[PDB]
Amino acid sequence: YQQNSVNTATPGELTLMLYNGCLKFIRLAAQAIENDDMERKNENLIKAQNIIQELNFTLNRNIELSASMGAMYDYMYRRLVQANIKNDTGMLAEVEGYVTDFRDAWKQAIQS
Amino acid sequence: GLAISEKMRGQIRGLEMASKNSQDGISLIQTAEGALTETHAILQRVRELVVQAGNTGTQDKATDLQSIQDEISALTDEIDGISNRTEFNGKKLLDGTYKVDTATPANQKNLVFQIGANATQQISVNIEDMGADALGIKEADGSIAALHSVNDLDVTKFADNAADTADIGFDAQLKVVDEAINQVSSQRAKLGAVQNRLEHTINNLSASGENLTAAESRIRDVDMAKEMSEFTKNNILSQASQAMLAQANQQPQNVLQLLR
Repeated sequence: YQQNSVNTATPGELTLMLYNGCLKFIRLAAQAIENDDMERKNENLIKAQNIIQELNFTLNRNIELSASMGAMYDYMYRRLVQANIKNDTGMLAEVEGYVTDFRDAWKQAIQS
Repeated sequence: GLAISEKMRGQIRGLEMASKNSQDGISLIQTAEGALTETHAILQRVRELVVQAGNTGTQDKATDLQSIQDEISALTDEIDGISNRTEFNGKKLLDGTYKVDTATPANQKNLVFQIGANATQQISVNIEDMGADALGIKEADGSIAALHSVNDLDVTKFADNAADTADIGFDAQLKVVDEAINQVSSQRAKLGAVQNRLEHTINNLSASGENLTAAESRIRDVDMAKEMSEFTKNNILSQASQAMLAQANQQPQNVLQLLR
């Protein structure tokens, strides 16, 4: 159903799925904060954190670009944890902006 | 080489699960804290209504005081509602399920957070009953006597009793409300102390994983992160083939799990 999509995706598309997934979970968490639903907020921020960690851990550190990507992922991870602790939707909008930057840029990059 | 990678992967995953556990725990504590903030606000409104009803020289018992009492009873029903409905993953946090049990300690239920990956690394949390019959003037043994809980308030009694009348005069019923406010405040403060401990635990776990993985953790403020994000975006654009080599290294099964 969605199993097929991950298995037919190119490596570039798999990464793009992760960026889009991270955005979805951040947005779900921000709505849960507005709904005063701490339980749903946390579930979605943990899922967003886990995607950022997967991206970081699958960086090829032999490639020079990885250093700056990894520094951003480390910040984004810490900022999502702080947003969970502080119930701060402004921190979520901040990280949403960075992930959108990566996502939009990655989508252009995988064109060819 | 295999022994080092296995030890490191086990350390990382242990830190990750401890952090998930601790964030789950802080989100349960926040659920209780938010509910008790509402209980506290309701109690402050009840207090205003008791002060209003104390002006018995200008208030009529069967109209004005009964009308105030009807509003107080609706507000204490809401306190009871909060105490009965507040839940995290189905656990009733505020109805006394998790209270400290002096009289029979084997009956005590605790909220347990496994905040590290090893033996004994738990925090055990109790929450008292925050229902209206459990808030008010407490006896030496922690029970509440007849007429001494928020559920027993009846401001129509002010019409026929001086303010210093035992149990039912204005002064005594106001004392019930003020003791209830102090008890809810105390419970909120105790949960806040747990939240502070969990925050420190989570931040230590994050820092430990960063040191273990040699993360670049130098970005420490919003404006710097914004600047570095624009830099990284531009380099993904300008070096697309390098970006693919750097990042396009996931396994499909991991991606499926992460998108659930």
